[PDB]
Amino acid sequence: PYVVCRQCPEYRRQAAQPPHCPDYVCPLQGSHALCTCCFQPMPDRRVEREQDPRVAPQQCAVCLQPFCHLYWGCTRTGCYGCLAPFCELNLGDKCLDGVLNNNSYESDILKNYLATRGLTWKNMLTESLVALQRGVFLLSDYRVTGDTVLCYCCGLRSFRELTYQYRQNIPASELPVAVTSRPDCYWGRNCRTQVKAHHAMKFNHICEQTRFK
Ligand SMILES: Nc1ncnc2c1ncn2[C@@H]1O[C@H](COP(=O)(O)OP(=O)(O)O)[C@@H](O)[C@H]1O
Ligand SMILES: [Zn+2]
Ligand SMILES: [Zn+2]
Ligand SMILES: [Zn+2]
Ligand SMILES: [Zn+2]
Ligand SMILES: [Zn+2]
Repeated sequence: PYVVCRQCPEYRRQAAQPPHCPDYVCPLQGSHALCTCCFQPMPDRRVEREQDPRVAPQQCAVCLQPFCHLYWGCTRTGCYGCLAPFCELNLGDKCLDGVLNNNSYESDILKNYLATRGLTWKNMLTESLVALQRGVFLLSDYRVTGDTVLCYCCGLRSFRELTYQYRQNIPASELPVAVTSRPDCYWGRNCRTQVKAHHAMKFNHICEQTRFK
């Protein structure tokens, strides 16, 4: 397929098929990769980078998919900056929405807790990353650190896990009594019913599955 990117040479550009009417410059033997976020082509310099750290990262270190943001800046509605070190990743203004178990009731409790204390999702993440680095908090992508260069989706995934642990460590006395009065749901954090308003309000879902007595 013919591909013209931001950094392609003019002669390539003018040789593409015309429309229908009613510092880097790409080398010939080079290739392009499509940004996973904006779908636009960029020169694929990953191999080059493996032996030359001066080239900007072009992929998430977790999912290994290509993203163009660090390389030359990505632009798309919905893109907040799709590749960054975890500690600097833009998760978006609504990142607290359903951040706990995809559960709006539980998530709103955390939002209220943070707002009451003048804290941001940013403050929460910074605090969580400290716990992560000491091995107090844990991640499924267990080798991710605050310094890991990752994408929006992978960052969001780990942010949810860190945030759950953050919430877990809030003392009951620091939350409204209406929150702490609710009994634990038998099925815990993975409960399938908590996406339903009534069930979410009735039971606490910041807990683990009940197994034995
Ligand atoms: N319909 C339900 N759905 C989810 N969790 C429930 C339900 N009914 C009770 N639970 C919760 O399950 C947990 C264990 O309750 P249960 O098995 O009845 O033993 P116990 O008699 O010790 O409460 C309790 O926290 C309770 O709040
Ligand atoms: Zn190009
Ligand atoms: Zn990723
Ligand atoms: Zn992009
Ligand atoms: Zn993007
Ligand atoms: Zn439940």
